[PDB]
Amino acid sequence: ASVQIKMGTDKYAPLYEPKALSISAGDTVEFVMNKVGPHNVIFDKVPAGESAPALSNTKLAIAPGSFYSVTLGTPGTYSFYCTPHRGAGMVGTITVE
Ligand SMILES: [Cu+]
Repeated sequence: ASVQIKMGTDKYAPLYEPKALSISAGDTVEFVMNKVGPHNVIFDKVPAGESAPALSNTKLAIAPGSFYSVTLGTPGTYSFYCTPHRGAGMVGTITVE
């Protein structure tokens, strides 16, 4: 089902929430900015099927509200991270079963 990726916790902690995310081939994964911005989508790498090193948008959306959404299909576990909040420990995952 349609899911969303929140960047930042109510604990002023810059982390991807939910830390883990699962979906099916054909589902969508939204992305909104919680706090401790800015943020952005900087995937780590995905298995054959998709293009992790492509979807990565360096369009640091300063304006808080809701970055954008994107649909997937390629089955497997996708990994990403926050370009800025890289050391802060802001990484997550996305499954497309
Ligand atoms: Cu972040």
